[PDB]
Amino acid sequence: MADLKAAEVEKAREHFEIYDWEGEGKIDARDLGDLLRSLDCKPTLAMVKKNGGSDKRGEKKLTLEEFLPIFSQIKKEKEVGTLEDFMEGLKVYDKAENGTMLAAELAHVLLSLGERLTDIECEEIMRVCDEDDDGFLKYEPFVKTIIAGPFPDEGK
Amino acid sequence: KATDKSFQDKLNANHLGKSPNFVKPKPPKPGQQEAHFSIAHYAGTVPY
Amino acid sequence: VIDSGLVMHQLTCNGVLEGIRICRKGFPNRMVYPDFKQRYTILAASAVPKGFVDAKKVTEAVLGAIQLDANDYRLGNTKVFFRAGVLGRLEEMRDDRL
Repeated sequence: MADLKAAEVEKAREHFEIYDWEGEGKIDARDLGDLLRSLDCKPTLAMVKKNGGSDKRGEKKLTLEEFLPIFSQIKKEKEVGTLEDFMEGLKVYDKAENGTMLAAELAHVLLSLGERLTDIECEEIMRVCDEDDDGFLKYEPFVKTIIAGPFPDEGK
Repeated sequence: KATDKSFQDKLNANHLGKSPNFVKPKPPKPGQQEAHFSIAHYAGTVPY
Repeated sequence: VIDSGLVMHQLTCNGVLEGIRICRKGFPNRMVYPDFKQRYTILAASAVPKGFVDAKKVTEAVLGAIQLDANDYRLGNTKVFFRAGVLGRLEEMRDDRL
């Protein structure tokens, strides 16, 4: 059976309190998304709504009695993603054995299908990452900076 | 894994709940705080 | 107002009967093979995995993951070609399926 240890309940309580915005002690079923995320477990909105979560604001208000029985349920799912699936995945772009990826063709994949990102979030990607003269990005530094997160060594 | 909270629901579900001196709690869910039961005397009644 | 005397001259004369006879199988949707291969890829997590996979050959299982009919698309080299109907709604469906 699973429950939550010392640093797991302290972590959950800290973040719980951090989310109290009205000044009562409630959290929202919409806020659950970025809250579980803040706990450093990585869901889909599908994974969130599976344990009572909402599109809109202010539908159901969750307590600590509900929050901890979310996280204990969430500590079970195994498939979160690796690096290597994504290697093989993003090799499929190729046409000539380059491992490269033009920014234009790369914007369309971020927008079109899924949970999705915006025009705006794409303008953010094309702030940060290594183009060149023709305009290739490169899959190996790209995926690695995604998994590295905001600040590997450099960061802006 | 019997963290105090887990015990509340057991004590309501398994053969109390309907007995005339056991009263039902003030809802935890969409609420705030804690978990409990409620019981009765002649002089008054008790939040547990 | 539509007139049949006029329309009878005009639909003969605009290259229309002949211009369905080919352009019937002709493709009204046309985009690019790299994006479309890469936007689809893991739909076939049963069929396409394991290190590295061909430039061309990967596309069939990544199209045909959600079945998709072999009449109503066509392989091309840089540009990819589709029909009307079959593509778009099965393409919406790729949000719910991805």
